[PDB]
Amino acid sequence: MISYEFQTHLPKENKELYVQATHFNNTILLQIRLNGEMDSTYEVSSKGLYDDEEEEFVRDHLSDYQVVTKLGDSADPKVPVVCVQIAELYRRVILPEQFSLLISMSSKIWSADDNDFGKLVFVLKCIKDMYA
Amino acid sequence: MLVKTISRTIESQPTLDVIATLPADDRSKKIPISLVVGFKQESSSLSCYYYAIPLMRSNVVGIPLLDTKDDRIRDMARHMATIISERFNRPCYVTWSSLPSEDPSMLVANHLYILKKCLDLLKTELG
Repeated sequence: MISYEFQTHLPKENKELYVQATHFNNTILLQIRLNGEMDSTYEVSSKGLYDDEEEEFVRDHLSDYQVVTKLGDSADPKVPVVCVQIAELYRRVILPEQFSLLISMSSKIWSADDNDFGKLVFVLKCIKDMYA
Repeated sequence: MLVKTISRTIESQPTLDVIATLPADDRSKKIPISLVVGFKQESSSLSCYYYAIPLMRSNVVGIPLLDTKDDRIRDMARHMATIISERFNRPCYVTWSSLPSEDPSMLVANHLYILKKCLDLLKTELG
């Protein structure tokens, strides 16, 4: 019933970037399309759950995920990085303004790398600007 | 803009709630259809996420991306994605959204109705 969306162009012929998200009780379904295209899907889920307070800081900020490739390349080093960052954005920021996230996206958005941190930050900003 | 999403209720048998992401400009090609479909009340679960695409260029190949153990839900999502992909000759992602209150026997009883109404909507919305 509730759709979230955001349409822009990748920085700075500018390709259209389209983000959309539907939120459910078990999961969020996120689309990230490049010129309308979308060719991969990943499931991102959280891995379970004198002296010092740093060891609880560590455990309270250890945030590991399982990234499962449902469609597309299952051995892209840049994917689990993007997926976890998107997942963490949802957990720490977007909700609010349990964890499962299904991400369908264009692999064409992403020493093989191109401009990867800037492009990662921009996509994260787009998702946040959606109110994901 | 090359894609757009629309929110639709289909009325006048259960009322259906739809979010569809669609090519803004359409013949039969590269931009996938995504459909979220469920019953409407008046929170929901993503019960199944199904993908289909034409194999050649009819053969359409499909697979559950998020599977369900419930055949009644799986059948619907499979048929929806596969028939949409055939109908429009493009890839299709389908989500079946389950109301907290859903009795999936309703999907069985209204199976053909649900498919045709979604095809009808998509025809119009793709022109």
